[PDB]
Amino acid sequence: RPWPASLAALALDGKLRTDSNATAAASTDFGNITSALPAAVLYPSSTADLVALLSAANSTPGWPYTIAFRGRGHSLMGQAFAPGGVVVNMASLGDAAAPPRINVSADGRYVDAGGEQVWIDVLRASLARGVAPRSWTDYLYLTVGGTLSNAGISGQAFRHGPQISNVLEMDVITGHGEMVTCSKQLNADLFDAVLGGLGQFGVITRARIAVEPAPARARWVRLVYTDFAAFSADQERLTAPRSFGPMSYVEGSVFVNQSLATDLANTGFFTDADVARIVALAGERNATTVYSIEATLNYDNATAAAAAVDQELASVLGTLSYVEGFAFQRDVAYAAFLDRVHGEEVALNKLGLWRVPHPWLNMFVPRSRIADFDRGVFKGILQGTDIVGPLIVYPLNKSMWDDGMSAATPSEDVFYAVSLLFSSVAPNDLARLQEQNRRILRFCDLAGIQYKTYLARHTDRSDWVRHFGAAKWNRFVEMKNKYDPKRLLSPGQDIFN
Ligand SMILES: *[C]C1=C([C])[C]=C2N=[C@@]3(/C([C]/[C]=N/C4=C5N=[C][N]C5=N[C]=N4)=[C]/[C])C(=O)[N]C(=O)N=C3N([C][C]([O])[C]([O])[C]([O])[C]OP([O])(=O)OP([O])(=O)O[C][C]3O[C](N4[C]=NC5=C4N=[C]N=C5[N])[C]([O])[C]3[O])C2=[C]1
Ligand SMILES: *[C@@H]1O[C@H](CO)[C@@H](O[C@@H]2O[C@H](CO)[C@@H](O)[C@H](O)[C@H]2NC(C)=O)[C@H](O)[C@H]1NC(C)=O
Ligand SMILES: *[C@@H]1O[C@H](CO)[C@@H](O[C@@H]2O[C@H](CO)[C@@H](O)[C@H](O)[C@H]2NC(C)=O)[C@H](O)[C@H]1NC(C)=O
Ligand SMILES: *[C@@H]1O[C@H](CO)[C@@H](O[C@@H]2O[C@H](CO)[C@@H](O)[C@H](O)[C@H]2NC(C)=O)[C@H](O)[C@H]1NC(C)=O
Ligand SMILES: *[C@@H]1O[C@H](CO)[C@@H](O)[C@H](O)[C@H]1NC(C)=O
Ligand SMILES: *[C@@H]1O[C@H](CO)[C@@H](O)[C@H](O)[C@H]1NC(C)=O
Repeated sequence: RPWPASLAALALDGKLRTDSNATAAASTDFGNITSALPAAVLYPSSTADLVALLSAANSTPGWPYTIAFRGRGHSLMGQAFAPGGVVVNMASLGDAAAPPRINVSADGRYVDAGGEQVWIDVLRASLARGVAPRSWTDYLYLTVGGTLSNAGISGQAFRHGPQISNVLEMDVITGHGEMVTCSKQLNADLFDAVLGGLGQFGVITRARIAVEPAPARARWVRLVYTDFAAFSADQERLTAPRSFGPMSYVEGSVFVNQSLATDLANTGFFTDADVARIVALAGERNATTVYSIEATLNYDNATAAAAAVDQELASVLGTLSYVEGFAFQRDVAYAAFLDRVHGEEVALNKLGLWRVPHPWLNMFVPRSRIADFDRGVFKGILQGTDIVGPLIVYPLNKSMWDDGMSAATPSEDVFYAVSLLFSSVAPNDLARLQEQNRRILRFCDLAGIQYKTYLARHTDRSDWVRHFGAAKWNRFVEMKNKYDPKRLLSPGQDIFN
C-alpha cells in the first residue's frame, strides 16, 4: 500500500501515466493478434528511474504489478505486455540529447548502446566512425535490448553468430533493482542468462556491441533454383566452415508457383524481364515452388575493390548449381542494403498492409529434416493457398552459438532458420492462418522433427521445458530465482506467469 519515496517521485514528475492514451499504446504489438492493458506505463528519463521502480517492487511486500520493458513492440504474441501491471516505455531513456546513448569506442573496437536504442541509429552512429556491428537482424527498427533478449539473427549469423554472440558486456538492472555490469569475466551467470533470456531476469540498459571496419558497398545477388536439393546444398556450401567462405550474408526465399510473377515482382529486386524468365523456367520444369538464394559480398571504396569483387563472385558462383544463367546482380551502398526492409514497410503501410495481423511462424529446423520440411510444407500444406508475406529459409552454424546462453537451438551442427512471415490481409483470414500454423507444427511433431521455435511464447510449462531442454531449463529457473524471485518481469512470455 505505502509508496517508497523514489517511486512516488516518478508519479510526481509525470513519468508514471495511467491515462487511457498511455495504457492503450502499450497494450498492442506488431503481432496485432493479442492485446492486454497495463495498469500504468513508466516513461523513465534515466536508468535511476528504473532502479527506483524495480527496487520498490523488490522491497514492497505483496507488490502485485508485473513489469515489462517495451522496446519497439515488435513482439508477435504479447511478450511485451504487462497485463494489469507496469509497462516501461524504454524509448524514453533516449529523449535527452545528452549524454549520448550511443558511443563508439575510442579505439573503434566496439560500440556502447543503450538498451532502448534502435539498431538503425546504432548503425548511423557507427558508420560516422567508420565502423559497424557485424551481426544484424533483417529489420533495423528494433531495439538492442529487444533483439538481444531473443537472439537477433540475419544472413550474417552463419559466420558471426547471432547478435547475442557479439556482445562484450552489459549493464543490467535485475528484478532486485540492482544495477549490475556483466560479461564473460564478471557476473557471467547474469550475462549468459540475459542473452536470449526473454526479459526474465532484468532490463538491459547498455550493451557493448562488437564492430568491424565498415564496408562501403554490398554486391547483392540472387540465385534461382527449381530443385530444393540443389538450393539447400548450395546454401550449406556457401555457409560451411573452411574461418568461413567469402560471402558476407546468406539467406533464402521460397516462392510458391500460384503467385510467382507477382511475388518476384514485389521483391523489389527483379526487373520485369527477370520475372518473365523465371516464370518461364518454372513452367518448363513444371515446378510448384521456386527457390532463391540471396547473398552479398561487402567491399570498401578502394580503387580496385569493384574489380576484385567481380572476380571473387565469379569464383564463388562457379562452385554452385543454380539454373544456368539465373544469377542476378545488384550493387548498393552498405547502409541501403541493411535498411532494405524499411522500404518494404513504407510501401506496405501506404497500402494499409503493414498494420495487420501477423501470424508469423518461426523455427529452427535441423538440417537432417529440412528436405522433409520442404516436402510437407512448401510442396504440401502451403500449396493451393494465396500466400502474402515472405517465406525465408537459410542455414546456420551451431558452432557460432553459445549454448550456455538462454537461447535454445537444435542439437545438430547445422540447422535452418525458417520464417514464414504470413500477413493476414484478406478480410477475416486470420483464423485460417492460425490453424495452418498449428497444422505445420503438428506435421513436424508427427514426423519427429526436433525443431526449436523462435520468437514464440508457449502457454504450457511442459512446452517451455522441452523448448530449453530439461537440464537447461533447471539452469533458467535457477537464474530466475536469483534475479527475479518475485516473478514480475516480462510476464507476457508466459514462462513464470
Ligand atoms: C516486427 C518485426 C519485423 C518487421 C522484422 C523483424 N526481423 C527479424 C525477423 C525477421 C524478419 N524479416 C522480415 C523480412 N525480411 C524481408 N522482408 C521482411 N519483412 C519482415 N520481416 C523475425 C522473423 C530479424 O530479421 N531477425 C530476428 O532475430 N528477429 C526479427 N524480429 C523479431 C524481433 O527481434 C523481436 O520482435 C524482438 O522482441 C525485438 O523487438 P523490440 O520491439 O525491440 O522488443 P519488444 O517486442 O518491445 O520486447 C520483446 C521482449 O523483450 C523484453 N525487452 C525489451 N527490451 C528489453 C527487454 N528485456 C530486457 N532489457 C531490455 N532493454 C520485453 O519485455 C519483451 O518480453 C522482427 C520483428
Ligand atoms: C556515452 O558516453 C557519455 C560520455 O561521453 C556517457 O555520459 C554520462 O552518462 C551518465 C549516465 O549514463 C551521466 O550520469 C553522466 O553525467 C554522463 N557524462 C557525460 C560525459 O555527459 C554515457 O553514459 C555513455 N553512454 C553509453 C552509450 O554507454
Ligand atoms: C502455376 O500456377 C499457374 C497460375 O498461377 C498455373 O497456370 C494456370 O493453370 C490453369 C490450369 O492448368 C489454367 O487454366 C490457367 O489459365 C493458368 N494460368 C496462368 C497463370 O497461365 C500453373 O498450372 C501452375 N503450375 C504448376 C506446376 O502448378
Ligand atoms: C506437373 O506437376 C504436377 C504437380 O506436381 C503434376 O500433377 C500431380 O500429379 C500427381 C500424380 O498424378 C498428383 O498426386 C498431384 O495431385 C498432381 N498435382 C496437383 C496437386 O494437381 C503433373 O503430373 C506434372 N506434369 C507432368 C506429368 O510432368
Ligand atoms: C490490430 O490493429 C488494428 C489496426 O492497426 C487495431 O484496430 C486493433 O485494435 C489491433 N488489435 C490488436 C489485438 O492489437
Ligand atoms: C565510401 O565512398 C562514399 C562515396 O565516395 C563515401 O560517401 C563514403 O563516406 C566512403 N566510405 C567511408 C570510408 O566512409
